[PDB]
Amino acid sequence: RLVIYEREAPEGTVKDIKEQEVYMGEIPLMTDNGTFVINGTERVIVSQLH
Amino acid sequence: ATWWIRQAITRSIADQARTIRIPVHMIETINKLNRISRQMLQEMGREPTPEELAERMLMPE
Amino acid sequence: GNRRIRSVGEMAENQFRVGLVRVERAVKERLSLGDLDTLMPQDMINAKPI
Repeated sequence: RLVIYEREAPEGTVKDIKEQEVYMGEIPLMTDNGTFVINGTERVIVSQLH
Repeated sequence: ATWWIRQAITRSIADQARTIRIPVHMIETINKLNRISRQMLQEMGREPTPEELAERMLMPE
Repeated sequence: GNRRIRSVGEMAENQFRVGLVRVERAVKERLSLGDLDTLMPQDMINAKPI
């Protein structure tokens, strides 16, 4: 949602255009067994302890 | 001077800034491609096909 | 008790966050000069960066 507030407000918007679901990135998905397929190859992300 | 100074910078960057020197027309072409991939990246939802930028661009593609 | 366990979900959350800060500079940057109703929340937010 893009809102533009009127210059020297009381704050109110001239126009707000709502862009329907803009695509940003493809986030990887986890297998039913908990591995990811990065490039055609099964991969595990090890838990870290800090 | 802004025009002259700005002219010298760009003309210099184009000329000596690459390890393989490229003619000026080559540089402008490349940037033109980056621009289309920008709009077309999210515009297409995946990203433009290798031949996609070809039709948007004038040349043999 | 001072040793915490991460795992894939948390790491990806941090990584996706980084995409959002580096697109942020862009969003402000475009909203810097923007014409009113021409641009929309698409021409600004990119994909490759996020």
